Amino acid sequence: TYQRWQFTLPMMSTLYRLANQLLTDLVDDNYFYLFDLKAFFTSKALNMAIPGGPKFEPLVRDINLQDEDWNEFNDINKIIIRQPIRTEYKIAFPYLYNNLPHHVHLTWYHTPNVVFIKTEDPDLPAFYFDPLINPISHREPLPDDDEEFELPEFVEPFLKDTPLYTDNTANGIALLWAPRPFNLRSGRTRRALDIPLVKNWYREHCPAGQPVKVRV
Amino acid sequence: RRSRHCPYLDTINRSVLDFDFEKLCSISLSHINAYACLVCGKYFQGRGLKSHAYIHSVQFSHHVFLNLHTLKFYCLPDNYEIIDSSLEDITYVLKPTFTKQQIANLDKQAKLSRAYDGTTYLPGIVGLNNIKANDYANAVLQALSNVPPLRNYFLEEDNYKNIKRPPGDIMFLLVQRFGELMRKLWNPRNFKAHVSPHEMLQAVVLCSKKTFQITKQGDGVDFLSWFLNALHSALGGTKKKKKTIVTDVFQGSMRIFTKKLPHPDLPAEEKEQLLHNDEYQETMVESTFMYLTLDLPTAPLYKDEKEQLIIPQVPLFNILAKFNGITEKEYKTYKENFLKRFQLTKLPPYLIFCIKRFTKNNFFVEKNPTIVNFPITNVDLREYLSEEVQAVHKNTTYDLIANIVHDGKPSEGSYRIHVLHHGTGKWYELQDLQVTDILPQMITLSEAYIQIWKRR
Amino acid sequence: MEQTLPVTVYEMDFLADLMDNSELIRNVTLCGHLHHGKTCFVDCLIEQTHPEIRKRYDQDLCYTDILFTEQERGVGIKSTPVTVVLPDTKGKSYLFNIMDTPGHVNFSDEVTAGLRISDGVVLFIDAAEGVMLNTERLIKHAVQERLAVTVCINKIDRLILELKLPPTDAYYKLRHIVDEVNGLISMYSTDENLILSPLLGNVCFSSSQYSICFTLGSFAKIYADTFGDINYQEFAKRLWGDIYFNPKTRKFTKKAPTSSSQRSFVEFILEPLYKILAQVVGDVDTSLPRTLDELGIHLTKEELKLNIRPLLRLVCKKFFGEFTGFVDMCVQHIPSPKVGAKPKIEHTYTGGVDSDLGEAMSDCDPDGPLMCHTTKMYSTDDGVQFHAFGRVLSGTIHAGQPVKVLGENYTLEDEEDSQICTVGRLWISVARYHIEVNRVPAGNWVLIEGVDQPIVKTATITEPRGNEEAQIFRPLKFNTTSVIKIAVEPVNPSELPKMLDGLRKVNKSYPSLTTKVEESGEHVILGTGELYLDCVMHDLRKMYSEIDIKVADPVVTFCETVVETSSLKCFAETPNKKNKITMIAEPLEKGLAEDIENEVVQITWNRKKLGEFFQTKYDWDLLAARSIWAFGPDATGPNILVDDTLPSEVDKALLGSVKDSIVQGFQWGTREGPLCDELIRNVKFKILDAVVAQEPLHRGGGQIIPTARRVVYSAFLMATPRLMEPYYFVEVQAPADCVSAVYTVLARRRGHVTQDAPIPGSPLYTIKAFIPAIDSFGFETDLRTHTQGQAFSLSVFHHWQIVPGDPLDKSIVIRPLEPQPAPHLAREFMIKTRRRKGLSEDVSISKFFDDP
RNA sequence: ACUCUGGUUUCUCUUCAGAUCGCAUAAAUCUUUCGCACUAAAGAUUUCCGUGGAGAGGAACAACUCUGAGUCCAAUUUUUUGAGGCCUUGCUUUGGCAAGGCUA
Repeated sequence: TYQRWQFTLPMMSTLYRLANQLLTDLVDDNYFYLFDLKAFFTSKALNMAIPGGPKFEPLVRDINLQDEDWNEFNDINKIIIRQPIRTEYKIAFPYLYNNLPHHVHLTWYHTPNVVFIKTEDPDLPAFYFDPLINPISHREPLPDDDEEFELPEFVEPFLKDTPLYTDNTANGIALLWAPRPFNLRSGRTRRALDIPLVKNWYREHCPAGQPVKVRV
Repeated sequence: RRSRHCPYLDTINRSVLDFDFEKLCSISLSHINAYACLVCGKYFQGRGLKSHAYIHSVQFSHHVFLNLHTLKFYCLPDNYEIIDSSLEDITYVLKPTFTKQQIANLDKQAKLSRAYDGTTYLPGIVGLNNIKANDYANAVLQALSNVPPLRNYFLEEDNYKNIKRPPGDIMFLLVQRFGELMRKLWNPRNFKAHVSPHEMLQAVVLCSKKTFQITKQGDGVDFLSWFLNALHSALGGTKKKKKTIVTDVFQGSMRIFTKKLPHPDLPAEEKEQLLHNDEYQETMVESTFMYLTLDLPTAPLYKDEKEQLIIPQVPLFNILAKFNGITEKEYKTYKENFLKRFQLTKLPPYLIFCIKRFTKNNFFVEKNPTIVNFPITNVDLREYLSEEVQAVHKNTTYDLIANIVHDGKPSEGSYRIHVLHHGTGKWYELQDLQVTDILPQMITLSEAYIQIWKRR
Repeated sequence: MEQTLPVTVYEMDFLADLMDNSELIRNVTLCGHLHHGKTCFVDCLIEQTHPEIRKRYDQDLCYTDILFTEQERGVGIKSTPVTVVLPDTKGKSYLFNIMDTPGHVNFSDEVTAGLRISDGVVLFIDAAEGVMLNTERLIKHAVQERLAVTVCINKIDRLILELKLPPTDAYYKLRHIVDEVNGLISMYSTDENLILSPLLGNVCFSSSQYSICFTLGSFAKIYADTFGDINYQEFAKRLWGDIYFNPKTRKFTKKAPTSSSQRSFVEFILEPLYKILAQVVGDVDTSLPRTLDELGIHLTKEELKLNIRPLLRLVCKKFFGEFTGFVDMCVQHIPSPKVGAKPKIEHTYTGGVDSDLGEAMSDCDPDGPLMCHTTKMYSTDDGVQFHAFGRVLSGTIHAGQPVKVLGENYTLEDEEDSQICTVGRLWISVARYHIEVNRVPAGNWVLIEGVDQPIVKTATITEPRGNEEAQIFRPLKFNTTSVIKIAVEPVNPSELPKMLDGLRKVNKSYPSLTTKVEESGEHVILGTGELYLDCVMHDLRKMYSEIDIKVADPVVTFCETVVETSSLKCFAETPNKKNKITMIAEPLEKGLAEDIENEVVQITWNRKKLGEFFQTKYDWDLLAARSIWAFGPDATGPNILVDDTLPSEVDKALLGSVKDSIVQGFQWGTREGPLCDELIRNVKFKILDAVVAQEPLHRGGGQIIPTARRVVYSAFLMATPRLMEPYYFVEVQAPADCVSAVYTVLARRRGHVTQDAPIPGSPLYTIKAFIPAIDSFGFETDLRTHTQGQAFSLSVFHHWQIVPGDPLDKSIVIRPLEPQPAPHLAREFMIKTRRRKGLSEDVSISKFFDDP
């Protein structure tokens, strides 16, 4: 029936290597700040367009700002201006920078920065102090050495025989932070129709140097 | 020693003392220790050294304050109590529990009671401010006022304060404020000849879940029904008290004789054969009515050839014929027919008629212009009661005491009320803040919408 | 009581029995930096103590953070209390009251609410990020609140699965984190008794994602279980601190043998953990069963088919078992309510321990006078009623019991701010469910019902017809200052009351929130940041008042000051034309206002010590050091009132009669201020002369208080006035490349970068900056958008800095809608605020004088 | 350490399924909204693309991995003895019981 699949980690590592051209190698959703589904929903509900995002017809009828009759609340003689309140500010905090937040979805806040250091040299040990990591500047109620503490001969480190790393350890650690189809080791077969090969391509920001038609 | 001799008493002006609104500090929004400043009428918080009221006293030089909850006057910059009976009236305005005044009809007091300004008024006969479009609510509240038993019940705070409430229950806000409203209406000594219903209407809006708003006016009949039901439910403490003041005053017992009918598109033989089904016969669905819904006959369309006006005229006894007992008004729900015969079994002390004016036709809502010809001093309902029932009630002579009348188109309509002021015999028409002396004869001419009658 | 409750390992009767014994209770606050794993740790504890509750394979279940806004944002917003029964290492079950506080700096006030009703603090530090801004702030606040401190180094798996550090380098990173925490503690605490080190058991290493929680004692006990002959306490003593192990002699020595052997921690603790993690993530299908057998862990076929992250969680749950290391850490070092009652009373109770009732509360006896103290206000799901949450310090609270609730203004002389209320119900507050109980003894947390009406922020629950000398607990001193000011109005004024109600409710939900109404009828909300005000307005729009609300753009609350003395001695008489007061105003010395704010000096001290301090630290004259009257508007206010009236000219006894009135006027004037009705800061007021009427009735009261305010205003105005912007401190955790870009952002918002040091052991940098609060709106969004989300910043109030412009400059022309240049920003900030407050267009220097 | 169920693969039927039934995404109809509706939004219904859960039936080859169930400790601190004998007082169920002082 070809409905369920389970793979061993070396196979998934080879598959992830063979599909590196179709993956952006992002390890976070922080790349999608104010640019994800919830941010787009907030923009649409507020009838505002994110620069990199799409534009929609107004969700509700919008009254021209020239229609309000200069109340004490919106008196411009009282408003202090330092920076222009952008659309991004209003999307980030819909209930603070909007006077009528309706059908607005709160965008996910900051996630901790994944600091996964990608290994380039297979010959290097899996657990190795990469130069990317900032070197740590080195510099205790310890018991006295003369005391009679003895360790029984039955006692040794829990996995002393077990090697610290194996040839396919860095591959697994990389697979931890792979995109979703490769984060798994067991899964359910999908239709060829149901797999969008390029969905993550336009889900990300458009490249900086691009013509006007491809941006649209 | 500073008491009884505070020089800042002449600084008090009663012209600005409006106690008809929420009792919260104007600066901190805090209900706790709300003090009203008697010089400017603004509510502040606290009494100590660093409270908003103290700062206001030392800032605006207002040196007289009254505790909105303790009913005690203070001078804040020196912070000593004020004891003078001449200020007592102010407290009576703030807590005007008019138990005796509302004991009878709210308007029972027809005395030319003088307000602080030279505006003589009769207690109970007091106009209600029209906050946007709330004239229907003012008319209904005035109709429920001037009812001696209900008004007397709500004029005493102790009658309903001690009844239990659920923790997360908001319905009781309808009760207490309503009582508060009564004590404001029937106050013999008031600073102004009008009362703001703002707090009561806010409670109504909150309790009705955005129904019967203050900005958009609603039906008088629907609002009266909801208000009576909510008062009955809220006065039942943590349970359905079968006998509340609302039920004791307005609720009566009526016997519904529901007779199911065969489908008219059947042969006569099958029509009579269904008479033996024991389903299409009179049933015993006797229940309790809070008000009587009288259905006017349809407009005569073409005017009659007689010299009479195009406005139709129907006697009160003609609309009060569905409840005689033998009259069979057809009732037809979806794919079913009925014949609801009605027979009154217990006449409430105060009878409520809800005349049906606004009807939704195929395209819009039409207000029936039929004029009800009713007497205002003697109506005998003995002929609408069963013989075994007629013996129970010694009295059936009803006098009209309240008459809510709707004027204008169904959309942009206005509500006014004709109330009978007891003690005197005068009839007063109230529309918002307008109180006119109407002649007793002219009441029957207007399109009566809701009516309140007293059984004597 | 008897009610439906979820299935748990222990029994509710046992939980109620533990509450009676105050020696087995631990009041713990799990604080830390944003997203450092506190909520996930609480979820792990809940999963341990609740068999039916299991974390989803994909989504990290959060038992706390129950709010909808918390779920959507992913950021903890309100403190969640959780009462559990946790087994120790020896198996002794302890009652644990854990207040999971939010990690975001904007909600630091919330943590303060959780620090008043707790005896111990557990600070969660990311093993990768290390010590961040909120960790330092919370360390300072905790050690300043006289609380025991322990550390949980969470997310150690990031050292293994993200940084891929060598085990010795991971040990170095952990040691550096511990050393930095110890340095911070020693800097903020004079006493060196509370040294934190994992040898003492003060430090636990955890990974709440994979449920890897252990201390040295717990993991040594794991060794004892697998090899019986070893004693775990001595082994745990030998496990940490550059002590090497010799297997030839089986002995631990400070001298390293073979010059290549690793430390005890690396050999016995870190390396086995690395091997377990690497075997699970790298060699699962080929070599996981052998290592699982070696560890004694047996997994089913269906369990071995899980993905790598669930498999790690399962394996580490089976290996380490219960979080007994955390229980040890919080039992040995965090005082019980019995032990820790005395510091709490000495620090928070206003009457002090020396009072009879303070002595009564020092015992924390269940059978005493009731002295419950609630610091939180939790709204129900419907949002109508509020439950007051706090700990019971003495006596016992009973359901359906009359109670006297004392507000923040309750005093013995003025008892008006007290209300007799009937308690409705009592709940033991677990996160997602509440255990209704009949009574709660002293030393436990409780959700009192029916006492929410007379309290806004802080309450003092006591029993009526008794404790006639009972006083209130000190109101919550907050870590930061609420600055960001927003005006709020309804879309439809007809529904104004609802919003008002909502305001009250938010004032109860947020401990540091300040809602008021200005002179122009404008409703004002003060918050600590844009996220804080976003959450406040979401609550105000959806939970409390369901009406549409218009929100003005955010502005900051400025301060007022002087830079040089008054040109001439200002003066004012009473409306009686008597009681002339002549004053001058001068700026304070550098750091004096900081000393006053940070409680370094208190007016409650005697004359001798205060005069000695002001004479030695700031070299004041003895007469000047003894003539100080009051400190600013509030207690420990930044301003100072002194009288230089020589006794020859003015009778000191007569002046003392009006001393209270003059001090009240000074405090009110400093609270209001004449420029834009804002707090006067860092100004020294000297009373040069004071005529006083002899008769009592012509002085005091409403005569001298407004006169004092007028003369204070004149002295402030004649001295060159200036405005203080609030300057926030910003910490940016950004990649190495993005650091430069960060500067660019701070270039556009008047931001000054103070330091850009890297994070040791991490590939990121911490760029610290000082940005104006008025310019900070959208700075977080600007920085995250410009750097593609790789840079994240947290801003917290730091200080007050003078605005470059001169507020009293009528020559400056200001267009209605234009960002003004710096040289006259103050001129823009004074008039516009003056329009927001509702005052006149401009203020004149002789407005409050007597000549004109 | 020994016994006994629950097997896997595939085909078909029935039923439930608001579960991202689907880590994908279409069509139609009606209403509503402002333009003046492929180049447009909202609300609702329905049909297709095809799943999951449970049950039943069929036939293909596997029958106990797993899930389970049934099934080496005499020397301190507990289980290889400080263990037994004497006297007085209250009741004697005239066997002795209860307490204290002893000898060991």
